[PDB]
Amino acid sequence: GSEVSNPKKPGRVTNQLQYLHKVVMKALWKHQFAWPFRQPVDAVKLGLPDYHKIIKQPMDMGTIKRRLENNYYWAASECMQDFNTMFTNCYIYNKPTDDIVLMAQTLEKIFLQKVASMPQEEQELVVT
Amino acid sequence: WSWLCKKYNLIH
Ligand SMILES: [N]
Repeated sequence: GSEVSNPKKPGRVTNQLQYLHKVVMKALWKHQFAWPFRQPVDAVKLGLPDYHKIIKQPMDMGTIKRRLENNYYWAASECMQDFNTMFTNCYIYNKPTDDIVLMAQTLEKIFLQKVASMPQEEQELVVT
Repeated sequence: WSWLCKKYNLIH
C-alpha cells in the first residue's frame, strides 16, 4: 500500500491543493463512476496474478483523498500526478474497449474540467 | 451484488 503520511517528506497546504481537496475531490468522490476507483485494486481477491507486474505504482482515489487530508503533497502537481497514475493504470491493464476504461476516461474528463477553474498562481496557506 | 462482485465482473 502507498503511504499517506510521512514526516520526512515536505508537505503543506496551498490554494491549489485546497481547491483540489474541497472542490475537485469532493465532486469526484461522490460521482457515480468513481466506485471502481475508491479503494486499491486487490489482485488476490480479484484473481489478477499479473496486476502488480504490469502496474508498478497502484493508486486509487481513497489514497489520494487521505494524502490531501494529511497535507502529504507539497504542490498541486503531485496530486495531479496521482490522478494521472490512477487513470493510466486502468488504461494499461485493461483493453481499450473495456467498460472500465471508458469509466476512467469519463472521470478524467470531469477531473480536467474542474481543474481548469483552479487558481492559476499557487500560494502556500499557513493560517488555520 | 456487492462491490467486490461488481468490481470482478467489470474488470474481467
Ligand atoms: N471484464
